[PDB]
Formats: sequence, C-alpha cells, structure tokens
Amino acid sequence: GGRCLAFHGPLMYEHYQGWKSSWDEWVGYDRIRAYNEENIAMKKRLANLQIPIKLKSVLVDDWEYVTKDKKICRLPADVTVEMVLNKYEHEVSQELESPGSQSQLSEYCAGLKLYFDKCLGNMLLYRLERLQYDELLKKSSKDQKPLVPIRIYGAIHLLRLISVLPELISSTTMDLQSCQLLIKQTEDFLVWLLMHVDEY
Amino acid sequence: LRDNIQGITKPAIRRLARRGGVKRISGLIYEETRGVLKVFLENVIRDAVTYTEHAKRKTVTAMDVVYALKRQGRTLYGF
Amino acid sequence: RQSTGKKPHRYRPGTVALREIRRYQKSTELLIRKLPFQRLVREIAQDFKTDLRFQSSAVMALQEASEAYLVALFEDTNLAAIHAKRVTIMPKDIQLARRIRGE
DNA sequence: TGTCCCCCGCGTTTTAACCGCCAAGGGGATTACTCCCTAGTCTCCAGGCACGTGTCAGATATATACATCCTGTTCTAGAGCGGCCGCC
DNA sequence: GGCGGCCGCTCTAGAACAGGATGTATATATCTGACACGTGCCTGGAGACTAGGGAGTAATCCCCTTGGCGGTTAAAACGCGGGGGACAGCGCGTACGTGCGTTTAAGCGGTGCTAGAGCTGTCTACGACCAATTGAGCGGCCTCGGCACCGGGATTCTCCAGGG
Repeated sequence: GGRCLAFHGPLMYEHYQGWKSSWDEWVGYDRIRAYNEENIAMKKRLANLQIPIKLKSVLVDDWEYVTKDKKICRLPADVTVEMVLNKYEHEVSQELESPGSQSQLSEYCAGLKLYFDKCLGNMLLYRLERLQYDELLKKSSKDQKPLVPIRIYGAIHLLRLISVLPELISSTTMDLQSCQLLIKQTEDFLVWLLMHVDEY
Repeated sequence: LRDNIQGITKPAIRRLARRGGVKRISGLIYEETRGVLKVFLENVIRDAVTYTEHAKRKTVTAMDVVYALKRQGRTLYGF
Repeated sequence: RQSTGKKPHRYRPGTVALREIRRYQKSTELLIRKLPFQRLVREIAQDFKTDLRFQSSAVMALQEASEAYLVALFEDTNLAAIHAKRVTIMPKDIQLARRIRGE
C-alpha cells in the first residue's frame, strides 16, 4: 500500500530501484529513513486538577507539625505501606470496583510502589528529614545493600505524595482523560480514607 | 482482421532505421513509415492478386510476388 | 448490448544509436517479426479479395522486399536530414524522398 | 545562443513470437479426353495511305490597356517628456 | 517649501493607401502554313475453308497453409532522468538579384557536294524441322564438416573522476 514505504532511502517503493538485479541485499540491521539522507545531503551540497474539599484538614494539620517533629521519631518505623496497599485488593477492589479486571487498582499500586522506590532525593524531603534520610543511607551503606524504603518509611507521606503529583502530571505532554482517570482514583483513595482516620 | 497496421511495432521501425544508418528517429516517423509501407503493400499485394487471378489459382505464390516486384523496377532475387 | 460499459552508466544519446547501426548494418537476420507482418499482409489483401491465402515463402519474399525498400527509404531520409543540417529525420523528409523518387 | 520539450538509455512487467506438435481441406501439381479457334491459304474489296489543294485558326504588330509590384506621402497609435497639482 | 503622480503635448514610426512603371493580356489586320477534305489508288484485313493442338474440364493426389493450442524467454511498452539538438531569434556578410553597355554568336536564308539510307536484284549460307540417338542434369540417398550455439576469456575502446 501507499507510494513511499522503504526502510532505506525511498525510491518510490510500492530492492534498490533504478539499478540492476545484481545489487539486492536482504540482511537485517537497524532501519532509518531520514528522507533519503536529507535527499543525498541536498544532492551532494548542490554538486559540491486539585483535590476536592472532602478531608483537606490533614495537610493543614501536618504542615505545621513537621517543622519540629516530622511525624516520626523511630527509625525502624512500625507503620509500613505494604499491608495497607495489600488490603486494597481485598477490601475496596472486591466491593467498590465494578466486576471485571482489577488492573486499574493493582497495576496502579505497583506503579506507586515503583515511584516510591526512587522518589527519595528529589521530592518530599524536609531539611531535617533530608538529614534523617542521609543518616539512613549512611547506616544502610555498611553492608553494600540497596536502600529499600518499604520497611523504614511510613504511609503518612503518601497523602502528601498524591497531593503533589498532579501539577507534575501536566508538566509533560499528556492527554487530559488520563489525568481525569488519575483524579478519579485519587477521589477513590480519599473516599477510602474518609472513615479510616486511625492510620493517617 | 482489424488494426493490423500497428503490427509493425515502433522498435521495428527503429531497427529498420538503424539498418539505414539513421542517427536519431523522430516520434512522428512511425506513422508516416507505416503509411508508406501500407501504400507499398497495397500496390504489390494487389499486383500479386491480379497475377494469381490470371493463373486461376486461389493462393498467391512467391513467383507472382517476384514478378510484381520486377515489373516496377524493384526486382527481388532468391525466391 | 445489455451492459453499462554509486553512479549509473547513463549512456548519452547517439553512441548506443551508432552501436545499433554498426550491429544491424553488419547483421543479416530479419528485423520485422513474422506474424505481425503476415497479419498486416492478410488484412491488406482482404480488402482486394476475400478468402485468399499466402504461403510461407511468399510472405518471406514480401517481408524481405519491404525491409529492403524501407531501408533504402530510410537511407535517403537520413541523407536528406544531414543535407538539411540535421541528425534527426522528419516525415517531411520521407515525403520529399518519395516525391523525388516519383512514387 | 538558448531552451525546452522531444527523444533516447534503462528498470519492470506484460505480451505476443517461434518453435513443437497435430489434423484439415481447399488447393497446387500432374495426366488424360475432347473441342474450338487459332496457324495457314485464296481471293478481294472497302477502309487506309500518298498526293493535291481551299482553307481557317495561330502568330506577327502595335496602340491600347491591364495588372500587380515598388515606392512616396500621410494617418493614426505609441512611448517619451514636461508642466501642473496635491500632499507631507 | 520640495517632490511624486497625473495628464497634455510633441516626436517618431508602422502601415493602409494611391500613383508611376513595365511586361505582359487582349483587339483587331493581315499573313500563312499546315488541316483536313477530296481523289485515286492499292495493299492489308475479312469471308470462307482446311486441319490440329493446347487448354476447358474432370479426376486424383499429396502437400502445405491455417487454425490452435501451451511455453518460454526476447522484446514491445510505460515511465523516469536527462541530454543534446530543432528551431526561433539575432547578427555578419558577401554574393547573387537587377540593370544595361558591349560584344558575339544563333539563326534565317542561300548554295554546293558528297556521306550515305532506301530501293531493287542476286545468290547464298542458315536455322526450324524431322529421324536418330545419347549422356550427364537432377531427385534422392549417404556422408561429412563449417559455423550456430554455448560459454570462457580477453584485449580494447569508452565514459567518469581527479588534477593543472
């Protein structure tokens, strides 16, 4: 189909056109069109968005509170996001999600875990919290093991993380209905945490 | 039998001109050459038809064609 | 009735023409194909008399005579072309050659 | 001298050509029986040819007269120049 | 107060048009020279006859061209790139159109003479024709070898790119 479809420089392909039969080659390498290499280099140089107002008091309460206490005083924190992320597949996915595939919850949970795996160092880092992360990386470098933040970080910063993702969501070229779905599951998250006030 | 004047193809006339030592061959020479060949055939074949009708024969021999070429000063040898 | 309807060789013109002139001038075989000329002969003959046949040798003699006559006419046409300070032949040169020949 | 469009050299895909092969059935080629008109005379006579001659259309002759071609004069259209007018 | 734009004025030239020029188109006057009619033949075709032979026609036969296929690779045909050449155009020029001066031979008319083509005999070898014969030309068969075909290799002339 069409009139111009060639992996090499196009010669109105619909094999090297305009040449004899003793020049064919069908080996496999990388392919680039480049418009016949800029038309043989111009013929050899001419022949040479915000969260809804439902439970917004939490970040107001925690903005003043992290100035001197930072919401945590024990480095091996007993609160981990692993169980509260695992409970989503057993509590809200079996009740609120429409019958079908739970990919929109499980895949998003795995993506949130992957984002939390490397989100440290660039964002969500108060100054003394940065010092605490520095001392955690110092004490975790004595056995040349990777720093895994699933066992030393609480779930209290997850609310701030879903507060600070939407303005960097629109920082890249992205379709609007993906952001609509993002804010939809953010609304689902705040619906789930509306009555579960003990863990946060 | 129709459109038999196009049986003498364009590269056939080109090769005939190449035998005559013609350097360049125009695109309008083919119709004129076909017309000249048609006139020459309409003379020679008609003369051979008269020769065959004279001899009470139904098919025309090569000898009658030789006679028809000879009577117009274009005698042919080998037949 | 019931129907609704890298660099190529790139030979310049003239050299290959002279090559073909040298190849066919020293050649012997017939340039015109057999059956198209035979069919043209039958089509011309059917206007004068129907139910007429031509033998193979009569068609051969007609083809060789026509080839020789057209070769001589093309030689005269090319001679008139060089005579007219040209290398390309024109149909008016063919008409002039026919007028000079008296046919 | 230019130019551009007309033709040539070559890639590609159809396209019919030539040999391979098979019968056919009008048709060239050969042989014979017969029959008309052409080879060859006899005679003549009416159409064809040599000679004589009145004659009727062609050529010479010349003023008159065509007849178109060459050239001079004028008509009208086109470009250049200069005077007048409005604007910044 | 200076300058661009606009319109009128004069200069210049293409071209339609009318008048002069010279070689033919005609209108008689008259010569004139073959044109065709008449006459007198007379020489070739037609009526009629004899005889025969080559084609008209019938039959056979065997032969050879037309139709009619697949196959397959040579090539016609379509189209792209492009490339050199036909022709419009412009300029240089010379050499051929036009015109009479002057010479010079073409032709009309005349005279003499023989070079020789018809014309008429004459006599003589010569070729068609008839017996009689006969010997290699040609259809056909056996043999055989020269170049078409198929590749292999190669000099060899031709185009593209680099250097001065």
